[PDB]
Amino acid sequence: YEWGVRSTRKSEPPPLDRVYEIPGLEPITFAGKMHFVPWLARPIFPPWDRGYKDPRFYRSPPLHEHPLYKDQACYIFHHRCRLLEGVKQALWLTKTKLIEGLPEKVLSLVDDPRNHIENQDECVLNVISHARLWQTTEEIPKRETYCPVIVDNLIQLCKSQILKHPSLARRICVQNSTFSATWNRESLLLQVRGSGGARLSTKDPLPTIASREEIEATKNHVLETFYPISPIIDLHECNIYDVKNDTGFQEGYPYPYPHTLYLLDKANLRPHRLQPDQLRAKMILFAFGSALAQARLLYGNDAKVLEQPVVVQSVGTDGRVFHFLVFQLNTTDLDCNEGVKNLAWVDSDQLLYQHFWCLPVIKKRVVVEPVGPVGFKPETFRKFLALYLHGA
Amino acid sequence: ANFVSWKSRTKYTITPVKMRKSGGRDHTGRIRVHGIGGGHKQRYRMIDFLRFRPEETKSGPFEEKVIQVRYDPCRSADIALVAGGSRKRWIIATENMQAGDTILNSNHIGRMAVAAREGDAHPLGALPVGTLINNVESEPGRGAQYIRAAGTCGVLLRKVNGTAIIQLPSKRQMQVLETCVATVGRVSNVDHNKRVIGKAGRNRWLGKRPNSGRWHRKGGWAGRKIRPLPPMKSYVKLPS
Amino acid sequence: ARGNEYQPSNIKRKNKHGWVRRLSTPAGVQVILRRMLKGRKSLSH
Amino acid sequence: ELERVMSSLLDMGFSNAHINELLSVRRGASLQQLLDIISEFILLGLNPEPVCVVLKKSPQLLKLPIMQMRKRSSYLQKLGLGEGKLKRVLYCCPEIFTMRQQDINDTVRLLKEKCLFTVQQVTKILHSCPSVLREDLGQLEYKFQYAYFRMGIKHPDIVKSEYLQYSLTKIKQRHIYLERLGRYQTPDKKGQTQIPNPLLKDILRVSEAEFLARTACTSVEEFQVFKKLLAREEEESE
RNA sequence: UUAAUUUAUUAAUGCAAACAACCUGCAUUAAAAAUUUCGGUUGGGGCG
RNA sequence: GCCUGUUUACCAAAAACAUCACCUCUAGCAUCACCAGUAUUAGAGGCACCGCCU
RNA sequence: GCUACCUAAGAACAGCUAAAAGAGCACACCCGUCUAUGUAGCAAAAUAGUGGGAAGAUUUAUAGGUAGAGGCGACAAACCUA
Ligand SMILES: [Mg+2]
Ligand SMILES: [Mg+2]
Ligand SMILES: [Mg+2]
Ligand SMILES: [Mg+2]
Ligand SMILES: [Mg+2]
Ligand SMILES: [Mg+2]
Ligand SMILES: [Mg+2]
Ligand SMILES: [Mg+2]
Ligand SMILES: [Mg+2]
Repeated sequence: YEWGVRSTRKSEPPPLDRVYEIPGLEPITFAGKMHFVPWLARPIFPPWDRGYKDPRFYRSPPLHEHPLYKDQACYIFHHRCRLLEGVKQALWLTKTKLIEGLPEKVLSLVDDPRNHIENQDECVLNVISHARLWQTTEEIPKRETYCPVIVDNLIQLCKSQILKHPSLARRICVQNSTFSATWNRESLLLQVRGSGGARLSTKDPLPTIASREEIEATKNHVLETFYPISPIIDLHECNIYDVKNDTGFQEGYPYPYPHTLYLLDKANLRPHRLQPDQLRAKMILFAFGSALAQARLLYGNDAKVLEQPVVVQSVGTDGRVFHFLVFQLNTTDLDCNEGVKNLAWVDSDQLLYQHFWCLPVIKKRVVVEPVGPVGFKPETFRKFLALYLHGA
Repeated sequence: ANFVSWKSRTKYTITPVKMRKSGGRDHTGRIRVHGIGGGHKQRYRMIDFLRFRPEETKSGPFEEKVIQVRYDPCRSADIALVAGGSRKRWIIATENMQAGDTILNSNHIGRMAVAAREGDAHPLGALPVGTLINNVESEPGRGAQYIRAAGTCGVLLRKVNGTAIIQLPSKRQMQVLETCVATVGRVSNVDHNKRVIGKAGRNRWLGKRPNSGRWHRKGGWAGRKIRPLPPMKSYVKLPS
Repeated sequence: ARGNEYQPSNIKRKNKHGWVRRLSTPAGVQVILRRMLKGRKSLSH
Repeated sequence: ELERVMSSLLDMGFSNAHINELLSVRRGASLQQLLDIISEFILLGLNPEPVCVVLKKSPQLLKLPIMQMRKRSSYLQKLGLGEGKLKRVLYCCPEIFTMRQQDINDTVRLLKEKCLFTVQQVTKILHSCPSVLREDLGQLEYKFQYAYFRMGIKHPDIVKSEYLQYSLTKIKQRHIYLERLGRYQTPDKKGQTQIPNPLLKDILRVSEAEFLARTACTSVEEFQVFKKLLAREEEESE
């Protein structure tokens, strides 16, 4: 079955006048008249050259002629790619071993109550209420508005800890930063072009979480595979691409080391929003991409086991549900499935609050649920603060 | 009228396509089919009825993972998003197809009969006689056209030479080259018969509208009548 | 109840009786030609 | 080759005895043609031993072109004559595969259009008595209209009791006798009669003896005289 | 409408024509139609 | 009359039309309706939800 | 540009009762049961009260489409600019 019905397909041009089939004579066309007439032959116009040149009337050359066109087809993961297998596919692509829960090294940074924010719950509740109810004159703010607001206000609340932690002065949250990292996986060359937003950069690299012994123990772990789904599925197969490793910044940039990638799924529509598993996969891929760009910038473009692993964190949220990730890139030798493997600690589906009532539900003239968040969980904010404080 | 068919998309896709209702109207704008109009807005999911469609630069039998089984507004059967290699496609789901199941699409006519597992597609030559089938092609590579509605199942009645006799759900025999592919099992949504519309409003939701003057010929509907022969004219309307 | 059959809209007026629609068919061209022959100040609507 | 043909006939359900019988039956018919013909017959749902019997009775079938044989088989399948239905058809009238497509089609079209028989009824008629195909048009229409208008019979009864199988001469001989005797009455415009009419099985299916003893209650001599009189009447009318 | 007249047009077949499809001509049968009519006497109508 | 609905704009809102339900008839199939459908489908006609006794 | 049906993309539907309803009462809104007024009238079909529906087979704005032996018709020979 062929798609596209004939009536919609472009109409076939009318048959050429028989006068054109007679070798010796020049047909008399309405070309001289400069307008159509039905009783004269239709001219054969030579193709027009000066057309597709003006900037506002430009036609791009065929993809084959573009400077970066390559016969070998790369598989790019961009911000709007949704992995079918999700976390498993991301782990295979990045040669990563998954560890449930955040590492104790970062989780201990908030165990002591000194790091606990004064009026922490009050401030977080005010942040949630402002994002979800008080943000606008409109009664119910949309996700496109309350997800960035909740993230930024939480980041400010964490940054308020500069009192206890002067090391927090050596960091800055940049927006619209874009990184690109290419690497091979079983003769398949994969690129990640991470655009996202809210890259938390620090002047100092994050300390490694996994020790040499754990990194070596990753050798025994077998990289889970899925069949018949190829790991390439849902990745943009593109022949136009650049193999350069771009960290997103010019050389000499202060705060060169990525600290946390804040990915937010703020689409108002559920189909336009990532599933939680696909969001975790995107977090894995973006953290791996930033770490790999850093590694290629620092230790050169050589496939090898990293003596100093690169650690990149990421927080992926939909405004209510958060996912926390710490990714340790400890190898740039990705092509083989064997050897030491990168490792990611993920804490999944940490919901800051169960639900938010913008309107007071009234049954039989009785207020059942008051306006505000329900099922608020300070533990998720503790984890968020721990991730922010890591490295300080 | 300025009617252009909505079926203009040329490239297969998984995304539901916005389909325009017709109201039973031709491209001329006149009613051609009565009783159609309105109903819930629908999106069309392009079904790949050629189950043995090996991916680009690939060949041979291939397996596919059932990502999900979904209700289809445009069919009695429910459909299945199924993914193989690096592609995803919509196929017609069989009765017991589940998410996470594995499906085989083969062009191999084995000398022995292949074990017929529900949901997989084999050439009709490879199936045992008496197996229930659906999504049957008429010609090799044409694409499934027969036994596609919910709960339907043809029977592989016979296989002789390179020709197989299939019993269509209308209990009519059909001859097809044994190289034509069909999938094993009955189509899903087997309870489609038992659904009760309940009220006229549900049919109106389904897009069926009450329509009269369905014939447009002079005098409207007129049942066929036997025209008596001249010898028999004397007995047509004998009085009591 | 009746009498207000005219519910004006310039889009409909131009699309139904305008110069372009009149010229779009040979019959409408003859409409314009008849109006021109009669000397109508307004050829189309 | 004979090897391939023998292997195929070992398949398809045929036993060596019937295979040898058919091979002997071959009247200069190539093994390829015989294999194709038998394949088409079993495609039509016919069992190996009825295939053997039919080919024995009518060897002319093996001479049919394979294209024509396939076209006729497809047409019969469309008409619904297949599986066990085709068996008694190929016994009562084995020439259907030799009849003209136009003849079969016009018989079916007369049955459906000018006689208002459902598709199922047409299949039932063809299955029960293929002599309808031999019977010429016009005569068939006259028989049907005799059953419908003059006799007051309906399509379900005409199909149930194989009225079209019986000859028009016999039908008239018995019906006119009954009507003139007053034991049979044409239904009125309302479709009713003063006395219930005898059944078509009692009229046509039975023999002359019981027909004149139970339905007519008259004498065989009187019936013979009436038959001769009716023959004269028909000859004079035509 | 079982009033009269047609079948131009479609749909089937058939025969020629072009070498199966497609198409032309001529026929036949239908479908769909088209055109046309409504004598006189007897309170009216039925049957006359 | 099953029901909610529809109708003679401007004398009829109904028992009429429709309607779920059921029955009958026709159709084995692709790129402009039916339908990007395939007999649990589609088209047409009848009847009247349903339930029981024969 | 009315009306009938359809297409595309919109919009409206308080409150109470009930709980995912071609649900109940009842606004907006749609209609037009009955009565009265009016009858060259305010009106070439209106007014007042009463009444039916009022989350649906609902109502409705916009643009488009189907054309006269044709269209459209939940058939009233209804409607297609009084
Ligand atoms: Mg209007
Ligand atoms: Mg009623
Ligand atoms: Mg009502
Ligand atoms: Mg009225
Ligand atoms: Mg009224
Ligand atoms: Mg309400
Ligand atoms: Mg209601
Ligand atoms: Mg209506
Ligand atoms: Mg009526």
